[PDB]
Amino acid sequence: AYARTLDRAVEYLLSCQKDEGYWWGPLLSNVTMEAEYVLLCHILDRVDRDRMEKIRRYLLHEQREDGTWALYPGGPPDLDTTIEAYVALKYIGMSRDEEPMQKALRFIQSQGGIESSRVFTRMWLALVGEYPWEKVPMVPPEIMFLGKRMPLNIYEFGSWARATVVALSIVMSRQPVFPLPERARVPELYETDVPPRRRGAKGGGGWIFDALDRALHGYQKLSVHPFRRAAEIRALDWLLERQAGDGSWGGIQPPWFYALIALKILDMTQHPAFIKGWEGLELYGVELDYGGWMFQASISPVWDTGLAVLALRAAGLPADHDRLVKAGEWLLDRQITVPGDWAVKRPNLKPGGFAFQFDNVYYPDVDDTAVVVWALNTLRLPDERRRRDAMTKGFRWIVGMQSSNGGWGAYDVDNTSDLPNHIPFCDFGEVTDPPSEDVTAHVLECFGSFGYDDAWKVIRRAVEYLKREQKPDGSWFGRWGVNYLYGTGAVVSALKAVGIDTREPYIQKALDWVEQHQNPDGGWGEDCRSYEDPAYAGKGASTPSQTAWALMALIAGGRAESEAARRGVQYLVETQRPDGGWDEPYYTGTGFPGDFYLGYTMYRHVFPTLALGRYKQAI
Amino acid sequence: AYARTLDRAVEYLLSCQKDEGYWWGPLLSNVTMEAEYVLLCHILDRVDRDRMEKIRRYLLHEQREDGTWALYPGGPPDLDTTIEAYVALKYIGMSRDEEPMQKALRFIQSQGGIESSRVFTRMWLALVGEYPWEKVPMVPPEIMFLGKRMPLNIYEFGSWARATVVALSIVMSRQPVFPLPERARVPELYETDVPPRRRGAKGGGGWIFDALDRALHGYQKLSVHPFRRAAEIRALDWLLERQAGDGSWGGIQPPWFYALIALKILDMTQHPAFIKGWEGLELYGVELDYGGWMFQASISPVWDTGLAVLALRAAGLPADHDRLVKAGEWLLDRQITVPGDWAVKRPNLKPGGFAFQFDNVYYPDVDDTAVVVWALNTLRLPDERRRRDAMTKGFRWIVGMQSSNGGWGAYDVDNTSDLPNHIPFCDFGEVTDPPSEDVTAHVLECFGSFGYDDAWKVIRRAVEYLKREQKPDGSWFGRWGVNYLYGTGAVVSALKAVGIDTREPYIQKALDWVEQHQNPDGGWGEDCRSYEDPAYAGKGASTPSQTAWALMALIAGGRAESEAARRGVQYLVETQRPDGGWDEPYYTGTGFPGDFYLGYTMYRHVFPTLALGRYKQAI
Ligand SMILES: C=CCN(C[C@H]1C[C@@H]1COc1ccc(C(=O)c2ccc(Br)cc2)cc1)C1CC1
Ligand SMILES: C=CCN(C[C@H]1C[C@@H]1COc1ccc(C(=O)c2ccc(Br)cc2)cc1)C1CC1
Ligand SMILES: CCCCCCCCOCCOCCOCCOCCO
Ligand SMILES: CCCCCCCCOCCOCCOCCOCCO
Repeated sequence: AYARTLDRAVEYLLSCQKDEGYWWGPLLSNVTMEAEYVLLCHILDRVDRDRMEKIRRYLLHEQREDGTWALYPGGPPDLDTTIEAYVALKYIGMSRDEEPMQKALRFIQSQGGIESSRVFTRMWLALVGEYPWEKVPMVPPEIMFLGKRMPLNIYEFGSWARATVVALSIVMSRQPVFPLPERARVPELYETDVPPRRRGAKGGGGWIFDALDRALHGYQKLSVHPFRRAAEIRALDWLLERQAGDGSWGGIQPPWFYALIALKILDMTQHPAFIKGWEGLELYGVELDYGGWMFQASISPVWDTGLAVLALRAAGLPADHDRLVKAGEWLLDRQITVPGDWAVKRPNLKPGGFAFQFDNVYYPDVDDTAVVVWALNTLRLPDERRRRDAMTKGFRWIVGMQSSNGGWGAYDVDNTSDLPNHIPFCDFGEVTDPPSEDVTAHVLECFGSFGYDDAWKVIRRAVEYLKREQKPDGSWFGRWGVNYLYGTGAVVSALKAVGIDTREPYIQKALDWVEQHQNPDGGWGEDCRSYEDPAYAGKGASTPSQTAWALMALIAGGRAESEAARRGVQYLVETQRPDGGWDEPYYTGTGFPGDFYLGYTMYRHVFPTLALGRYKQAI
Repeated sequence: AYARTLDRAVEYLLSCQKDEGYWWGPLLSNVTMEAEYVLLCHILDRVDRDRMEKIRRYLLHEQREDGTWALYPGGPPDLDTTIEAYVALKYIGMSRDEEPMQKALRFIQSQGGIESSRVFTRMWLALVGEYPWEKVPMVPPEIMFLGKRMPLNIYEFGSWARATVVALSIVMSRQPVFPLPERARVPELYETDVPPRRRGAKGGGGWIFDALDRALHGYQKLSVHPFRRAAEIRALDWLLERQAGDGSWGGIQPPWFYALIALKILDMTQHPAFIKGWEGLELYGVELDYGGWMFQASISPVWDTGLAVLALRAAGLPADHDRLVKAGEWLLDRQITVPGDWAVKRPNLKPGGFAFQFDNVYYPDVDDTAVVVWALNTLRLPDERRRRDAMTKGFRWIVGMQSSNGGWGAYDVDNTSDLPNHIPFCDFGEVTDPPSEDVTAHVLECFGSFGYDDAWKVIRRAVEYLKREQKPDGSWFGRWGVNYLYGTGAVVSALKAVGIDTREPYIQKALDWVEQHQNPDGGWGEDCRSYEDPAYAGKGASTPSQTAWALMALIAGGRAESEAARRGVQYLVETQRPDGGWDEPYYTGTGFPGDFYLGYTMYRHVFPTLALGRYKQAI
């Protein structure tokens, strides 16, 4: 039955593999990436008419009937995302009259206008002079002076926020303005009667910070700020030191863009770092067949390769398959062997983790490291020495990264300060990197592949963490994947792997929860709205990936020979395309709960294959 | 008569011009460049068999009958240069037996062996483990803490020395050792009875520094050096900030190589600065027609283009010659507009100088700036706006650079501290950048082209400087060119240009001195020995360049219609080749008096053309 499904899925995956031996699906987000790029180009005075065109096609193509843009496909209109697209288009050439611009304008106005947008949006506009800098939360270069153990020092922030802060402190220090031509001025963004509904700091704003901001904005106005020249250089140097190999910073869009703007402010356009930073951009861009062009928020080569391998193995291919070896070798060359920012909390920990993108040595993450090390543990490579060695280095690094509560974060250890969540500036997504259930799960499943069971203290401290986090309905939150189906699947699968008993109550309470959300069509689906409204937990159109996740939770919990189980397998079998792949018009990936969503192009092919491979194992 | 000579010279130069519109002759030095490169490759574990080959042919080809190598062609054997070439060859494959190895070895031993070599040589060997680090003058990272105005702070050193110091402080801080394979160990460098004759600090060693060093080497042996981590990062950052656009550092061999070694020490081989730094090297290499390969100590594109233009103009071509325009435009795009290290002494001075090499924004020099601004002042470019503007910016930058004594230095203002000349480490070439007669001359000649005569206070302060520097026999030292003929020619030519009276006594006392050295063959020549032994001042085989220099001094001083004058013109007319150029088997360029000499490939063609162009003007 499914065998033909599985067989076609395999050969399909194998066809996507690149020559070098890795997999790499494009990462999907939203138009703010491309829109901000257009503005970045204006700032850097490097506008390519041809590119602007491909960018306009993409922007329009993404706009919906109502004239808005959302974070995820089929999501509510987003003000920020729409404002930035509006300005972007207007700059490229669209007149405020044209149908598309008209519809957008309405929605923006009906929302309170520009005054209701997140800090970033108002800041970008501030950069081109369409909004007063005085009204933008201030972040001073001086933050660079705070010591390792002090409130708000830059190591209290999550890796992704950190670099962005450092880069912006230089920008906000000089508060530069790169004027748009009259043709693109967007005053109309203010023309609204609706009361401005401003978003506040992620965790509530204490009058202290509010005060501190006003203070900083006044200090900004002074004629002489002592030790600021130093403060700036401290930031610039912090940047120059960490620049990624591909010319980016952290391998993510934000800091990268701001870092380039910072170097531009400092007349360093003829510096190696800026040049490399600029041309490195092209690697993230993507030519769309319909004439458009998009920019990836980040890239997932290592991640894709890691899961690809685990899926093809669980699916059947030999641990020494010559095609899976191309991958295994490639992964060994990726391992990071130098201290990253994580070392600030673990100076005696030996390097050995892996990153998400291609070349990002200073920021490996526990998730990639766990999946990559685990994947390697399922292969038989020519040089058994390097495989044995690589796994051990990574394995040890993972252990040494375990946080206090017994779970694992992504990039740091105990990055749990609650302090930064109240600053005015921080009103978008996560700003700290605390332990999460999904990462912790992947780690346990990784250790489980080696054997290490509930006997080892590390495993127990973690399982304790998971048990305490389990939700009332027996489900588990999904931090980096949408959502409860993603988390529950991860945990149950992991717990099964570390020896724990699948018969326990909490495991059953979970398994039941999964069967209880199986859509009519046999599959499972969870809409990104489940982060905003609990009524959507486990609800949503069925997707290949999410179906596969709920399916793994069941297979793992013993209910592989169930109705719900066989039903779900049927779904994947029927919905499969002729080439062997699957389709998935919805996002199943999470960047920041309720704020930033991602589309993992490979998920739709890899997880169904993995789930089917594990089902075939159950018989 | 000469018209045919000049006509041929012109078409020849015009044929050497590159497409972009600039001239660029290879810069010649000595085998330490290539020899050190071989070792650099060993350190960085990046050895290319094919390249080592081309390097061996070059090394051998340069060795002389006696089996030694010199700084300049036809110079005495040099111990340092010979020791490094010896080790280099041995590493590439030569056995200590072979003829070349045998002769070299002897000369080395008859000199006291490895213990008589300069610091650098013993350091390089120290780097590969063929010499104890303990015996190498120590330079600590901590030097990074000294403030702007303090003894031995890094801004008291000359630009070329500064970067080298910073880079090495990181190296010497870790004192790394990259072992050579047994096959290449060079113990035989010690096997000598001759007493080791060690070279001391450029200006004499006070027992203080001698003690201080011993102190540092002791402090080096301790188990904990507080704030050293910080000292290092201060150096690393200092470097990262200043890296040149081509990936070099200063556009010179030394710091560039050491900076790469430093980054290697700090596990930063995957960092952008290193990559760019490594691949930028190829631009300086040169394929030799006989199968060899040499590395340029530095490159002179701007410099060559600058003189090339001035010569072709003084020769006759129109100020709007479409070919000289390609050059004029090219030169405008080179002007530096950002603060360099010079700004540390002139914060309110607006950028506008030019550099020697292609892309080196942080280190413009008064010499290039003067010759380039002057050369532009002799052209008629399409955009008379940018020409007018550029000249102004450069002009002003020159003025603001003028030192205290009224003369100009190369890279800095009043870089005259006598302190650094006594440190143990500093036993090779110049370490400070004080004002010099030749640069000062070129500056005055520049201003002169505009008009600014002896009326202007600036000019006078300088002329006073020159008058006070003139030597007893009426000659002027040659800092960046060999030698008294170089300086005297410069000065007298300049003085003539700033209105001064050529009839004055000191001018005549100079003019006579010139005539008094005209070799029998009608030309002039000065051997590089004139820096070591005063018996050679104005003495040496005749060369096209030096002949043209003495010839300019005469033409400038009114004695254009003289015997010596017409005699010299004859020389150039005859010695000229059929293609139009000239030959010059001798070095007429100076890096560091008595320590480092250079061969300016274009000098032989450009100066004779310029001299003949100015002679044609005298009639
Ligand atoms: C499934 C695997 C999970 N791994 C992949 C992770 C790397 C992907 C998240 O990547 C991004 C990309 C862009 C942003 C921002 O826009 C942003 C917006 C605002 C600020 Br302030 C900063 C950045 C954010 C994150 C991680 C656990 C290891
Ligand atoms: C005629 C024009 C005059 N200009 C040409 C200048 C650029 C040429 C000198 O360039 C070099 C090249 C190599 C070295 C060292 O090897 C060195 C050895 C030991 C140490 Br310590 C440091 C460097 C040094 C200098 C200057 C006045 C503007
Ligand atoms: C530059 C001094 C070399 C000593 C520093 C190496 C050890 C520092 O521990 C790591 C601290 O966390 C920051 C890491 O990001 C690395 C880039 O900085 C460059 C290498 O020092
Ligand atoms: C990064 C703070 C901005 C202050 C820089 C203004 C320039 C101050 O003059 C310092 C002169 O030293 C030469 C430095 O240029 C090299 C790169 O440093 C980066 C920005 O100047």
